[PDB]
Amino acid sequence: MRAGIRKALIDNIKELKGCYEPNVPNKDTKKPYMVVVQGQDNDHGETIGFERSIEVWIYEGRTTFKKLDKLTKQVVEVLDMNTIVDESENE
Amino acid sequence: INIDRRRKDIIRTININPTNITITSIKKTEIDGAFEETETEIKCVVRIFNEKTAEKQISSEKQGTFSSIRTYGMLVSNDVILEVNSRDSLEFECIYGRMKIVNIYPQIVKGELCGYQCSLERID
Amino acid sequence: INIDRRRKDIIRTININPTNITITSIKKTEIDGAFEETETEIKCVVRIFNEKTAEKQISSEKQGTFSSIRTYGMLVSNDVILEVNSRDSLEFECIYGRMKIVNIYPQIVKGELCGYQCSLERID
Amino acid sequence: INIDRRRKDIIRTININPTNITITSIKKTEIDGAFEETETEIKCVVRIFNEKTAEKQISSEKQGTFSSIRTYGMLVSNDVILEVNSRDSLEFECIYGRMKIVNIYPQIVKGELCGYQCSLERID
Amino acid sequence: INIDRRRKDIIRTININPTNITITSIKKTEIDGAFEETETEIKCVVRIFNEKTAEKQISSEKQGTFSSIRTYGMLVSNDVILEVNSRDSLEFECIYGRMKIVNIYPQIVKGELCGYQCSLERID
Amino acid sequence: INIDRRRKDIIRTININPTNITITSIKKTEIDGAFEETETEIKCVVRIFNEKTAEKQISSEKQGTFSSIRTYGMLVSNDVILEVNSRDSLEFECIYGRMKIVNIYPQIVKGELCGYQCSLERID
Amino acid sequence: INIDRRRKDIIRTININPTNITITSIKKTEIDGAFEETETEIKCVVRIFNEKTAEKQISSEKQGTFSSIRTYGMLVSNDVILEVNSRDSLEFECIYGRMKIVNIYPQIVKGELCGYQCSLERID
Repeated sequence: MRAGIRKALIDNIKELKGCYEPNVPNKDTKKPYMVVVQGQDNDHGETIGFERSIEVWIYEGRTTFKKLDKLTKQVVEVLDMNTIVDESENE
Repeated sequence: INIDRRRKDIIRTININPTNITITSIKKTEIDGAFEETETEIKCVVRIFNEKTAEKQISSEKQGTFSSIRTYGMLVSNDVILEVNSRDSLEFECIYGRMKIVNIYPQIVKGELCGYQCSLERID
Repeated sequence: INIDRRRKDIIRTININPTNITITSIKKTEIDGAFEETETEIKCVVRIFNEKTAEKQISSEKQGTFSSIRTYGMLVSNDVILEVNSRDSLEFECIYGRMKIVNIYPQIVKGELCGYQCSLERID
Repeated sequence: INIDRRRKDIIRTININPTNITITSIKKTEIDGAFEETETEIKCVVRIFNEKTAEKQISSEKQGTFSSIRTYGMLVSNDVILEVNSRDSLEFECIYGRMKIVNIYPQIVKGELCGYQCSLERID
Repeated sequence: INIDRRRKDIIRTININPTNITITSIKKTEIDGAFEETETEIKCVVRIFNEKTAEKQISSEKQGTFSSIRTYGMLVSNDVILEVNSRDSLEFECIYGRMKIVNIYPQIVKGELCGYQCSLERID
Repeated sequence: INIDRRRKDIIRTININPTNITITSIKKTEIDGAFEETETEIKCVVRIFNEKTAEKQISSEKQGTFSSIRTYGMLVSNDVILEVNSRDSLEFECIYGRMKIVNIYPQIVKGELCGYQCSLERID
Repeated sequence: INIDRRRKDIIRTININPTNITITSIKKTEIDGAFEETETEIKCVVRIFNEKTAEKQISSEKQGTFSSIRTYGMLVSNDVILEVNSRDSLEFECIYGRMKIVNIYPQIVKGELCGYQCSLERID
């Protein structure tokens, strides 16, 4: 499921330089880059079943925060309620 | 101490074991409450030496993993003015890991500057 | 030791490698349970030297980012009285960051002040 | 070591660079599960010297801000008995901040006390 | 080295600056899952010396305020067997605070004990 | 210093007390935001020596228990290029616990590399 | 250095002040995701010495109270192979509390083992 989010973010966002796993990138990675941390799975009743939490941590080169606001809006638009297909797991 | 002796000593000891580098300076300037960066490069012949025995700190969290050691010093002549600051940084791509000038001790004699003693991190 | 010997030594040491300085003193005085600051300025010829091989600390937070280091000492003659407290400060503009007189060791001989040994933070 | 040599050495060392002092001794006595303080003063000619290189700690909080350094030592003769304790304190007013006796090492020779070797904080 | 040399050396060192003490020994013994304390006393002529430069720590917690320093050492002959343990404690008192034997190093030569070299904590 | 002297010294020092060893290198390469491990082995004649007096530190958690120590160091000739990095590791099977190359100090003379000084952990 | 010289030196050093010892070895072996302990006992003539100056750290919890200290080293000949590990332990009963072999430094010359330098923790 990491692969689906990473592929979607890379495909749809062009300012993005790369999307990595939690502790992958080194200090010479080119910014802005995103990190896809996977959270808990909790049982949330019969209607929702197990709900998973995800975080897409954006990172930016400390020029100014306005670029980070723009990139946050881009990520939210890309992922919010848009169905994503994970080719690796085929689900 | 006459200044010319200090200049001759620094130039000699740099020339005993010199290394060419390309220090790239990224100076942050305040603009509307945020930083605007201007990247510049400079070249200097410089000697690199051990100044401390220390262990390699490793930092690893969701932002990324990087390990740095704070052992290597640096000694550069007066040919170029250097300033490292909370907002300014100086680094150069030495093989065996990026180098980063943490601090600059300016070797001054009678108010005239004739070289910098300097400290580095080898950000692996 | 005689007072005159110490005076000659300190004046000579300052004069080997002197630097003109403009220490700016900001003294806080209690007024109705709060501080009223009176800014005053003084000038002294001073020698600056390395006393410690310390490491640069960086303190970044939402209030701001500043990096200081405790390397540089300082030596000044008896010409001007200096005092540094929790409520008093003495700083000056060195071209490579502002220095700040953390502590003052007064060189006294037989109860007669003859000069101050001093320690600095070079606040980048 | 004969004791008289130690006495002569301590008195002579104090007399190279003596300073008159007024130790204000405040002793807490347990009364009904609480303290009752009896303040007493004593005067001693004393030599003050650097014994450590240390950095000024600064404790700032809603109770107040005070800075201390644990650098200066102290050497006082046998003329007066001193005792610093968890309940007992010995301060005195030096011009360069209040001076507080942290610890007392008594110089004993063959079971006879010949003088106190001491340590101070310079509270300011 | 031969044992008699340590014998003579330790006895001479103690007799140069001896001090009589009464080391009170409180030994805890397990009884039904809890301690039963046996208190005994012993007297030894012993020499007390500085072995470290340290700063007086202060607890001052809700239990109470005791301040201790880990400076003074101790050198006692072989006349009495000593054992300090997590359950056993050896303490005495000079006028300048109670003194607690934190640790004992037994000076052994060829498997024969010939005196204890020791460490103290002056609990003010 | 001429490079020939340094090379002769390093080869001699290695040959006083050499140890054939098989350093195994696992290099992580970034692939689609994750790592791919390329494992390859190398052999070098090497001298191992003590460089620090440090105490063994144990790390026990629900993940597992291992104890490491930073005492030992390494000296190796120029015959093979070594790089240790945040993403790269070099280890070998010493009989007294597995051993890992924390850091590599390359011995460079006149910009030419003629051996590595190096530091290890003995991962018991 | 020649191997025979090191062997003679270690044997002599042990024989200056030897102490008979019964090391008890508890080796944990993984079985079905847990440990099995195989207690095995060995004897070695050994010299014990002070390698560090340290203070007896004490650890009291609801599990129990024990106080340990790391001062004592140890030197043993080549007669028996020793291995301390995260899963293996070596301890012996000295009269002044138990002593646990924290770490083993094997003295090797040209790949030939000729004794261990060792560090102990005297557990009271």
